[PDB]
Amino acid sequence: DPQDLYTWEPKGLAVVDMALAQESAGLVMLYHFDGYIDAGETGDQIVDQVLDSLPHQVVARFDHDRLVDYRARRPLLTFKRDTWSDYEEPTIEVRLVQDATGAPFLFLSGPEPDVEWERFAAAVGQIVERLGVRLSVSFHGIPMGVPHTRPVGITPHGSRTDLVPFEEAQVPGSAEALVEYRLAQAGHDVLGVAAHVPHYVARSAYPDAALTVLEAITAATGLVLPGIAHSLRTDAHRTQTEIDRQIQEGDEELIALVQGLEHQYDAAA
Amino acid sequence: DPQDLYTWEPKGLAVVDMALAQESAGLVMLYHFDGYIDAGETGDQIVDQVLDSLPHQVVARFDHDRLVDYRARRPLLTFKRDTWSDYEEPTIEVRLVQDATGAPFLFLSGPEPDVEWERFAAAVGQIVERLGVRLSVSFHGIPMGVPHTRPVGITPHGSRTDLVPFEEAQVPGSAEALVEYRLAQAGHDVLGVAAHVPHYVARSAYPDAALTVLEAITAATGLVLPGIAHSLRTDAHRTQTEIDRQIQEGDEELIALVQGLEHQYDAAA
Amino acid sequence: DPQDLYTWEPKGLAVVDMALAQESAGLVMLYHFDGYIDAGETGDQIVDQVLDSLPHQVVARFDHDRLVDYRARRPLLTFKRDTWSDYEEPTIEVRLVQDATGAPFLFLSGPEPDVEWERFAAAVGQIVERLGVRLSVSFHGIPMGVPHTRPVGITPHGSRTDLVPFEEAQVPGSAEALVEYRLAQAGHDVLGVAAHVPHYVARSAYPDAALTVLEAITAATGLVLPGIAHSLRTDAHRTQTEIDRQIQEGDEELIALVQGLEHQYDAAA
Ligand SMILES: [Mg+2]
Ligand SMILES: [Mg+2]
Repeated sequence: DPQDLYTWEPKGLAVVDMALAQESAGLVMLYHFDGYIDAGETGDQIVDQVLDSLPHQVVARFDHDRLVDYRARRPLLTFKRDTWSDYEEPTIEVRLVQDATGAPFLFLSGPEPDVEWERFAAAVGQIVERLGVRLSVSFHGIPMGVPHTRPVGITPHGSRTDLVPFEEAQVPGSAEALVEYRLAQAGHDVLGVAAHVPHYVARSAYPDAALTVLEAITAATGLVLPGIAHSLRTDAHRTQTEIDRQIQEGDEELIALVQGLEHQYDAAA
Repeated sequence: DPQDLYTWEPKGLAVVDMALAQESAGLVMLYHFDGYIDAGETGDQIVDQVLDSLPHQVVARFDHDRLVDYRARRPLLTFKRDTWSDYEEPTIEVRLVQDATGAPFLFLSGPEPDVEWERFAAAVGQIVERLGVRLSVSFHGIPMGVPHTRPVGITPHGSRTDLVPFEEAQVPGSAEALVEYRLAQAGHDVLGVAAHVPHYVARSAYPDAALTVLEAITAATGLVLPGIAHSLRTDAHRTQTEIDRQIQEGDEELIALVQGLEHQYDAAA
Repeated sequence: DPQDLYTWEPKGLAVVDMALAQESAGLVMLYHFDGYIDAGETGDQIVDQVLDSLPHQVVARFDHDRLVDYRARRPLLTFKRDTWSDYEEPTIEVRLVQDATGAPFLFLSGPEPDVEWERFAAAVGQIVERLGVRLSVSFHGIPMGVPHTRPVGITPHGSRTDLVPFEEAQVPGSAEALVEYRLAQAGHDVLGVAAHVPHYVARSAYPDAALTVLEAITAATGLVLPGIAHSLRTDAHRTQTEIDRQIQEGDEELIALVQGLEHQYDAAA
């Protein structure tokens, strides 16, 4: 049943098994899918930065042809000349990656599965067990009533909340969330980091939120990612400038919104 | 093939088989899913009232992990502290229930399956056969050009129309409708009851419609449900008061709408 | 795996095998699904005209119960009296058809599969191989900045572009497109014909576009379809009259739109 959902790449698996043999602690796995709420593209930016900047290769491939609804989110063909020249498969993969140090870690990403989340969670549990994963770490942005002119708040959640140095709510499920819940029920350590992203900047990239999340992750896992922190820092500068001019040049109501949210923020702590 | 879609709870099945042994007529099954048009939440109110008020337990469990698209309708996790504390599975179940008398009946409900309706209908046919179901009964609200100030009309439909004491249309299918159609083709008695709900109150609870449907059901099946009829009656009083003040305090056009629909209604019969 | 997705009708298959025995060239297959962009209903009109006008029968039936999301596009039941009298199955079928000559060809149509496009493409490849298909031909409308007062442009694409007597883009995939891409990778000849349909008439029937596409198809395949060309020609006359009166009687901005698009059109070639 759940094992039918994925297959192993021997190269990636050999390299993992050699990391496991040389370090008894085991590996961290980061995971994040594209398809649920992710205010400010906080998780999406991090996924992009990892896969674009760091050396990696596949270790397990999920069967996206069974898991991904193609009419709902239509993968891109490329047209060149006259004919189809290429196709972006909507892959869902566990990759072996190295940080700037050369330290190995795992990274599970692609489109959020549309279906069969219980079987998918159970598959991810077998992968976590087979690859000696010691900690699984999810991350995303949630839109909040907070100002862009104050630092990004975060909500760490899961069983390893202690790694990031009153509340009872119902949240629409996502595949990562159910994966996290099933992993914890099986005894595995989970953390998650949700960035608090200002509602009114939520539907573009908010690099400050990706940066603040990347530094909680890096602080919690011991992974070292200075090039990515730097690129995000740079984007955040450009983005704060753009946001300032928008508010400054807009509506009275929008100005009054930011000041009203600043006041709420400063009055709390 | 269709048997893979569900499994039996032995406790619930034993209790059913003992009901079957003591009454040769067999049982009635009510069924209603969440996911198609149900003006006034007519079916939804009845589902809620049954499952909340009457003693019941599972007899068959469908494989919701195969049948329910999780990204389209995302089941709720609960967050408590710091971490996921619980999860509302999107279950699809045939339950044994007793009315206020202690008379047994079956109740099939949960999210409307998104996929595989032919295999699902055929599974429900095997369940209906194995559990000695004598009558299957669906129920929902359809939005109509009728006034809230006149009684709820109903359209009984199916092979047992006689149980509720000119027309040729194409209707978007729903899982219950295709189940009803396949059951009838296999010789099984089906009724359905559609409440006529005023368009302009259709997108909230319209307890009058649930009440009028509950009393056709109860009259057609011999089931006795006075506590539920009472709670619905009470809600309907509150709801008629709210609607009256809305129309009375709104637009000229809305007042003119209700009077125009009253006139149409009174001129017919 | 892919063979589970369809079954053969022996009658249709015998008649195909006899066509194959009498003509070594093999057959052409046209295919077009309902569910992706098709400006002006260009492909839809052709599908309708073929299936309504020409003698045909099933050769292969796909398992729509696995491939078609029923809640997303709900097949029609028919209500008559009092009860369900009929049901429009959302079939996906390869049909044997004859043109006005009696020349055989194949026609694959129904709702675009929602899921499992890789397995579906591979199934269509086995069907193309088993039925001696020499050319597979897709066709649809794309909305463009062009005037309704100038002829319909077309973009032929695929490996047999030569049959219809600078450009590098990413296009959302559709099932036909991925089928075309997999077929070409397996050595099979594909053509496609996309009609350029004026944006502002795109969301109804634009018979001129179906006609222009039908004549490229007919010219590329050697099929003869004069009755269908005639009906489309007739609709196009009615449609050009309706569009002229709309523009003529509308906004200054809409008049200025058509003239601005005419100017762009005439300045190119
Ligand atoms: Mg969907
Ligand atoms: Mg599916």
